[PDB]
Amino acid sequence: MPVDRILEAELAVPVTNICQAADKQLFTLVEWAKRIPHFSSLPLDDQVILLRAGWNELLIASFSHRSIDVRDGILLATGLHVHRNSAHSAGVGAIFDRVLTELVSKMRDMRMDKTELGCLRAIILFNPDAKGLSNPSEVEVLREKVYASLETYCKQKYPEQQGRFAKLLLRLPALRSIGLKCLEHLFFFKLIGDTPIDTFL
Amino acid sequence: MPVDRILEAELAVPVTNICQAADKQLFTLVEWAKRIPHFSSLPLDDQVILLRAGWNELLIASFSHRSIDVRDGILLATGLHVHRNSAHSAGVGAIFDRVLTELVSKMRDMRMDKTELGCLRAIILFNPDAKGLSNPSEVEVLREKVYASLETYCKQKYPEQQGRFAKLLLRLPALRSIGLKCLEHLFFFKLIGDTPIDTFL
Amino acid sequence: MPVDRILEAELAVPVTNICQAADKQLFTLVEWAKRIPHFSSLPLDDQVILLRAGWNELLIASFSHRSIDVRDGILLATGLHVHRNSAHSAGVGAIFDRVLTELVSKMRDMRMDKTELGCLRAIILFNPDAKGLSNPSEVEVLREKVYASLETYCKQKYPEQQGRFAKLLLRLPALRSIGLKCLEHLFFFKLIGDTPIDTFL
Amino acid sequence: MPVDRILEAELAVPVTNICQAADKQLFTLVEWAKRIPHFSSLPLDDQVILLRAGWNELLIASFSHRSIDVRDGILLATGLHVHRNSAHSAGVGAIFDRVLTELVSKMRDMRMDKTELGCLRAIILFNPDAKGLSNPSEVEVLREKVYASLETYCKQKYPEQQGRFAKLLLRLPALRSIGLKCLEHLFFFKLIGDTPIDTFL
Amino acid sequence: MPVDRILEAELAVPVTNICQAADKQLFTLVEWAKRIPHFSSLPLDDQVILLRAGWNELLIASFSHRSIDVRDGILLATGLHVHRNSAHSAGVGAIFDRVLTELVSKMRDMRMDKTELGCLRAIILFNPDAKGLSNPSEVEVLREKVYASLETYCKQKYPEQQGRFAKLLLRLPALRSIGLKCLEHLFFFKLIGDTPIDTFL
Amino acid sequence: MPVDRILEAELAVPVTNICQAADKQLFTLVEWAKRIPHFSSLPLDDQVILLRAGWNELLIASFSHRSIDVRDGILLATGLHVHRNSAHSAGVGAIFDRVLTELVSKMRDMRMDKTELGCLRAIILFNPDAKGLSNPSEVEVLREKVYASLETYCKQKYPEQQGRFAKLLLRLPALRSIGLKCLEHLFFFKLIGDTPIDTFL
Amino acid sequence: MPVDRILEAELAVPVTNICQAADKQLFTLVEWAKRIPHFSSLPLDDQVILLRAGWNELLIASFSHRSIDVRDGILLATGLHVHRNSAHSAGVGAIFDRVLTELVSKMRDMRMDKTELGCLRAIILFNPDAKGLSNPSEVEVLREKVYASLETYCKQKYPEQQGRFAKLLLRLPALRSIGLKCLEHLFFFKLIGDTPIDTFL
Amino acid sequence: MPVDRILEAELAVPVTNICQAADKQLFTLVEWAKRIPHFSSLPLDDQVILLRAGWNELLIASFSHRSIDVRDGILLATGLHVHRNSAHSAGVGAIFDRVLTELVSKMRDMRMDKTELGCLRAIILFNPDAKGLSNPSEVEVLREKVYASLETYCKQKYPEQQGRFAKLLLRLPALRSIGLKCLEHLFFFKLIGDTPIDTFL
Ligand SMILES: Cc1cc2c(cc1C1(c3ccc(C(=O)O)cn3)CC1)C(C)(C)CCC2(C)C
Ligand SMILES: Cc1cc2c(cc1C1(c3ccc(C(=O)O)cn3)CC1)C(C)(C)CCC2(C)C
Ligand SMILES: Cc1cc2c(cc1C1(c3ccc(C(=O)O)cn3)CC1)C(C)(C)CCC2(C)C
Ligand SMILES: Cc1cc2c(cc1C1(c3ccc(C(=O)O)cn3)CC1)C(C)(C)CCC2(C)C
Ligand SMILES: Cc1cc2c(cc1C1(c3ccc(C(=O)O)cn3)CC1)C(C)(C)CCC2(C)C
Ligand SMILES: Cc1cc2c(cc1C1(c3ccc(C(=O)O)cn3)CC1)C(C)(C)CCC2(C)C
Ligand SMILES: Cc1cc2c(cc1C1(c3ccc(C(=O)O)cn3)CC1)C(C)(C)CCC2(C)C
Ligand SMILES: Cc1cc2c(cc1C1(c3ccc(C(=O)O)cn3)CC1)C(C)(C)CCC2(C)C
Ligand SMILES: [Cl-]
Ligand SMILES: [Cl-]
Ligand SMILES: [Cl-]
Ligand SMILES: [Cl-]
Ligand code: NI
Ligand code: NI
Ligand code: NI
Ligand code: NI
Ligand code: NI
Ligand code: NI
Ligand code: NI
Ligand code: NI
Repeated sequence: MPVDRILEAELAVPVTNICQAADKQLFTLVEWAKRIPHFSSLPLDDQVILLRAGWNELLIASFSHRSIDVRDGILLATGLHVHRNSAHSAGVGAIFDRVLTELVSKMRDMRMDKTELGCLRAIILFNPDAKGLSNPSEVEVLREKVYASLETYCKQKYPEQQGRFAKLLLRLPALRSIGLKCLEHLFFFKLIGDTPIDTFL
Repeated sequence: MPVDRILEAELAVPVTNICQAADKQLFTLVEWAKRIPHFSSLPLDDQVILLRAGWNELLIASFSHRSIDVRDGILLATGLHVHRNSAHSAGVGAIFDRVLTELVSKMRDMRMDKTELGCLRAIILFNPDAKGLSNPSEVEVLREKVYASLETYCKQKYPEQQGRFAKLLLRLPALRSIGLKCLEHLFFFKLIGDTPIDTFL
Repeated sequence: MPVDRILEAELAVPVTNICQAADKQLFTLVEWAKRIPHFSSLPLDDQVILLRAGWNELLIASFSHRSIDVRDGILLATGLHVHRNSAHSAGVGAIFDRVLTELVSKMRDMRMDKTELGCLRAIILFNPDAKGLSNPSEVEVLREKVYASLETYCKQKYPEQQGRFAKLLLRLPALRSIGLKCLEHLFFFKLIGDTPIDTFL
Repeated sequence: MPVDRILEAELAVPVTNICQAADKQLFTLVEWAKRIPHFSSLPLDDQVILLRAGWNELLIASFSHRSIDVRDGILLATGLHVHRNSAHSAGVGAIFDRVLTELVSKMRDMRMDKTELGCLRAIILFNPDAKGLSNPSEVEVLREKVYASLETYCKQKYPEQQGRFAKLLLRLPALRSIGLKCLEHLFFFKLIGDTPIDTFL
Repeated sequence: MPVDRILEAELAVPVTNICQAADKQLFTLVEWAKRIPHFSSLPLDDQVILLRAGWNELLIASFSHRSIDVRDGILLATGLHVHRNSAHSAGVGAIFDRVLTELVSKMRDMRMDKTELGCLRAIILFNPDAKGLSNPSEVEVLREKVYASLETYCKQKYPEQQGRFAKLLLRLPALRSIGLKCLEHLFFFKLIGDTPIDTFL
Repeated sequence: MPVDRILEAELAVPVTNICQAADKQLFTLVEWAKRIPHFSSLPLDDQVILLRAGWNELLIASFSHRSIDVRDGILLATGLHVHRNSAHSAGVGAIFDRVLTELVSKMRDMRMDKTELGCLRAIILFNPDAKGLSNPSEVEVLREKVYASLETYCKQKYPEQQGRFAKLLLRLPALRSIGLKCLEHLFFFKLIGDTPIDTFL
Repeated sequence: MPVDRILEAELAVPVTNICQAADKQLFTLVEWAKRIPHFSSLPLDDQVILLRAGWNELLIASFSHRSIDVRDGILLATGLHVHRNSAHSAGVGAIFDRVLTELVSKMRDMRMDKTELGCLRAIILFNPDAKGLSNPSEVEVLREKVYASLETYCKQKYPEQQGRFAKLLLRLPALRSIGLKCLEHLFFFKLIGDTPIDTFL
Repeated sequence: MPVDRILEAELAVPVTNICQAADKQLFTLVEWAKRIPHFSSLPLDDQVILLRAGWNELLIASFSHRSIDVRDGILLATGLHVHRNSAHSAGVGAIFDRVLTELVSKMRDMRMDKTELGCLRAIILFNPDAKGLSNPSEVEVLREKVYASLETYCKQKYPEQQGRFAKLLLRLPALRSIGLKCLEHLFFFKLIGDTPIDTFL
């Protein structure tokens, strides 16, 4: 798990606008995955499963980081902005605030670099809890390798900050909850979309 | 639009089982699209849009054809079978019958070849009605090229059958309706999945 | 299956206003059907079935064509207009746009004539996928006759445009989807009509 | 408004089976209406409106009468039977009992003839309460003519039975309520039809 | 069934306001019933059943008649008025219009007297279709007596108007439908009452 | 407030069966109320209001007491029984158990007499919290008179039991909750009654 | 069961604001309970059960009393106010009025002291109807002790008012109903909270 | 922030059974919190907020660990067992499997000790993402202290296992998701509880 090969993979890459943005990102997510050290060696079936389970947390981590320099807002993969106001107006205010508060702003205060982001992603990607994996222990092994390199990296680049490694990992539960919330809102809009119901709201 | 280029793209590639099957197929759908003659030259944004709008009709056409030699059933991209009985038992009986009646059996009686399938796919892929396309006329142009080559092909290989070209095109509306129905059932199961409600049925 | 006999059948003939319009059209739909070449020879039971399955696509095609010269709007069978604005205000904006974009405007650019419209209708009428038909192959035969005459007609009147026949057929899937959408909205309004709920919206 | 001409109009003509039955009957309802004395002279718009408002009461009166000689059941316009048992099993037990109790059996005890049935129908057809009629007073006039001839007829053929005329009219409110109930069940089945929900039931 | 004893019984007697009004009327409905000729002789159980089945049609007939001299409105048993405007604003516009159009205005044009009203009431009261009556034939007999006296009365007081009797009876189906509608709205308001839901609307 | 006047008023008087039972009881509830000391002197409007707010608690108290000698069951005002088993089978098990546990059995252990029951009733009847009362303090005054006589009575007949008066009053909150629950179940059954949904359970 | 020990337990201690207020109060509710005379001696299991069943009535009684000197409003345990206006604006108007009318204002007119409040609380706490109590009679015994001391206290401090004891107890049913209502609204807000639905309202 | 004091706090302490179990645990949760090093020094308001946000994850971690020696099941705080079978039968199968798979079994394979459990708990308790905290940075500081001691402890007791610390933290996202799922099921059961709906299930 050379952390360098991971950083390389990263570099290698309102509701209507946000969903199209997510789309653009999904269009090349398999490409990104294929760049992570041993992902390609996992059974093809284990690969789809890992991606199916982590796609939105992954994306939520990507756009969050990319938005570190946006004034109370998010920077879509599409180039457009979405600010706290539009989000509230669109009915996705509460979760949008979680994004800024729990992910964006906190990734900004730590000055979380790409290498670190990629790792967190790589980690969420190698999720042993993914249902139906052929060999879970295998997957487990690949993630402990990632956070091993990751902890090392953090010790090298940020020796003054000894608790950064943990601190980084502690952003994963926030990505977990936000993600579940994301999918819930996604259902809703998908359910009321293009029906007179939507015109209402 | 060389029809051979298309055929090459094709060759290049119960509810829980069916969804995992669809997943496996989505994992490489972009790859398939990238093999169609001029798809890659369309703006990236127009590419995601075309795929978002045609993914399930596309997949429904693929598994339908692949199932031509299955006794009252479907042959998943996963290798497993799903027969009319399991489908009814799973609550997806009515649409499952549409698949066999309107797509599978009719693709079987015509002895619809891969070249022809790929074209129909290529056609659904180049859908000018896709919302948000930058250059729609451009997309329109690419599909009329596909069905031009397609009609030619049909004239060459099946001269005795002069109405086959139309006959082929007339399977598209069935894919349209079945597809919409598919997504509806997909919502439902996605909606009650992993909830005590699912235990109920 | 002379195309002339079909053209003669054609010639032979906001939500509250739209529904009353649809009504006026249903009042004589059987008459129109009875004018199509061999429709009357099909078992009576097969006749009701064909009409039950195609009534709204049929009507949607009729009013769409009739609206070719309306500024961003639809020309009801009642003489009244309904413009993009009223539709959005009424909550049927999204589908109304599909009508104008996918049907009206595209029928207008092609300068789709009555003879061609009638055929498309005749074709949707002879739908072999109609559930419960006694003799499906019989119905299949009648539609391939229609599109045979239709392709011929298109070759005669528009020799310069060799792809027009296909192009015409490719409007059927749009009528399929729009139609299903239509029925869905119809349920909704039928469900909240004359109830305090409708007042609230 | 001769009762004879009415009688002539009449003579002139489980849930899946019942609905197809209703369909068969709708296929020629306009024909039946066109045979009633002055219906054809009413504005075309007033004609559609009258049929839209009375179609199911009308049909419910037709099949009820037709079922006078059926053992605890209904005789569909399709020839098939539906017995109290199938109806209960299908979830339409309560209203089905109203049909037999309030309409069928009571039409059977009175030995209600076709002439009388036709009139009741003609009466429901000329409904001044129909929303949107151009000239309601005109419609009102046509119905009082019908029940005028009807009362006369009843005095002629059944002199010993002086209260029969009223007795007949008093079956109209039962047709009204049953009809509204019918449409409600119709929504429900149309709403859960061909969806996994249906399979559950 | 002396019609006089009936008239005697009659003489003997916005949503929040309307319901309290209905209440006031229910408080003495048994009293009114007890005044109808043979009602008291029917088994006590048959009496509750008749009242349970006819209470709202009865009341709807009472307030409708009482409102004959109100400008586009209803005169509650409470003395207060409710005009077409408040009703629409309250979400009960559609049914409120049926009341005025189908009942009030039509009772006004005929100059329907109390004696006639009472009879219609007495008639709805003696409803043989009431579920669970011990002796229905008995009830049937009492209603044919009422409309016998009623027809006689109409012949005496209004000899020039020979069709008035029928005309009167023909208002019963309108009371039937309006009544069912009434109960439906009643459920709704009872369902959303005193919940933040109501504050909304 | 003579307690004897009250006792005199009292003496003066599965889901389908239970509701018909409640009906029988409502048929004469006004009569019972009119027998309570000063109820008749309250404005008529205040009378309907008190009855509207207390009808089910009142009835629930009546049938509960009447059921003191029933083996795990309730004795309807109709003479029929309903036992813990039928209730559970009917879906009203939980509340039915509250009736037996909180009301019946506890009224049985205390050997709660009619005089005491009537009072509790009289008390619930004179409810100052009833919304819309003209003179609330007046109503308040009448209930404190009732429980004054009540406490006296309890001191006279049961001198050994000094806490019985309180104990009696402490059964009112149980009648309050059970009552609200009752109305809720009543909505539900009223909501799915006579619909295929009811056939379902 | 000295009333003094209870008074000492008491002394010992817009929707978003109200819920946080309730929270603050729950944070120390067990502490309060542990201060009531024999509560701690009851099986631990019986203790949780009593608190689970009475927590909101208890809290509702606490904040109501604490609000005796607030102009048409409530004084949260948080120090903040919530006035009749904010409540209506928040959709909790109806129940909020019940609080002021049935609890606050009435506790204010009686000049209900802390000792008396505590008792009422202690009483609701020792609720024998609590489902699953191991020894119910035990609990029953503890509440009759409370209202025994309470009645005594009321006789001592307020000899001129002999009906005060009853009067106090008669506030319990109002706390029962208001409480059930409270929980219902609580579900609703908990159900639509942080969802686009809450935004819309 | 000595891990010892944490360990000491820990030591210091089917759906109907599970909820009563959760209850028993809530009854003393504040006590447990008060034992964590600096929790008591945080503003009282910050204390309630932290507990409100972490109560179920906390409990879910407690019962999970406690269940390490249960054959395919959970060991309630009540002493009772709940096995995979009862859970599925109760409709909570899917989440129950997540508990065993993601928490129980994985806590069992690592041989996760109490000291480590307590820490994870202490960590979830000091959640800076808790909405409405007065001083979040303060809370953040307390959690980094906990995982600092925790990492140290893990290095001391398990020197051969260098990745255990991370491995432990990586169980937090699973607790997050499971927790959200838990609350969702909790709503559902609370919503259909004690209603005929419950009896159906
Ligand atoms: C689709 C989607 C929808 C939403 C969100 C996130 C996404 C995701 C995503 C990921 C990446 C990008 C991008 O890079 O531009 C855009 N979107 C899919 C996770 C949040 C959380 C903002 C709440 C608002 C809604 C509308 C519910
Ligand atoms: C996901 C999906 C779900 C369903 C269907 C089709 C798919 C699709 C798909 C595509 C490809 C493959 C494959 O290659 O095996 C399998 N499935 C996505 C279109 C049908 C229509 C069978 C109805 C039953 C349900 C369960 C609703
Ligand atoms: C009833 C109906 C309702 C609607 C539509 C079409 C019809 C149909 C129809 C048929 C014929 C005519 C006419 O001749 O004027 C008009 N309408 C029945 C198909 C569209 C698609 C406009 C979406 C808006 C809604 C309100 C959902
Ligand atoms: C469509 C329809 C559906 C239903 C009914 C009646 C009809 C109607 C009808 C009319 C005519 C014929 C016939 O001639 O055979 C049959 N049915 C339309 C009125 C009843 C009342 C039986 C309740 C059961 C359901 C399933 C709800
Ligand atoms: C309760 C009730 C509610 C409603 C109506 C009628 C009544 C009834 C009634 C009868 C008599 C009186 C009176 O004499 O004042 C008042 N109300 C019960 C029939 C109509 C139809 C106006 C629709 C509006 C709503 C609010 C649905
Ligand atoms: C109508 C009603 C329905 C129900 C109940 C009580 C009544 C009431 C009542 C009053 C009196 C009598 C009688 O005298 O026999 C019978 N019932 C109206 C209060 C309980 C609580 C048993 C729950 C079961 C359901 C079906 C929900
Ligand atoms: C949570 C809660 C919500 C609500 C209420 C009461 C509470 C409770 C409570 C307890 C204590 C305190 C306090 O000390 O300030 C405040 N509130 C929990 C009972 C009322 C009745 C005001 C209706 C409005 C809603 C929003 C439904
Ligand atoms: C209340 C609750 C309900 C449920 C669960 C967990 C709890 C919680 C809990 C905590 C502690 C204990 C105990 O110590 O025995 C038991 N349960 C509250 C988290 C799971 C996850 C099993 C899903 C099944 C349902 C029924 C939805
Ligand atoms: Cl911007
Ligand atoms: Cl048969
Ligand atoms: Cl006025
Ligand atoms: Cl066990
Ligand atoms: Ni910006
Ligand atoms: Ni097979
Ligand atoms: Ni115009
Ligand atoms: Ni038969
Ligand atoms: Ni007025
Ligand atoms: Ni018995
Ligand atoms: Ni204030
Ligand atoms: Ni066990």
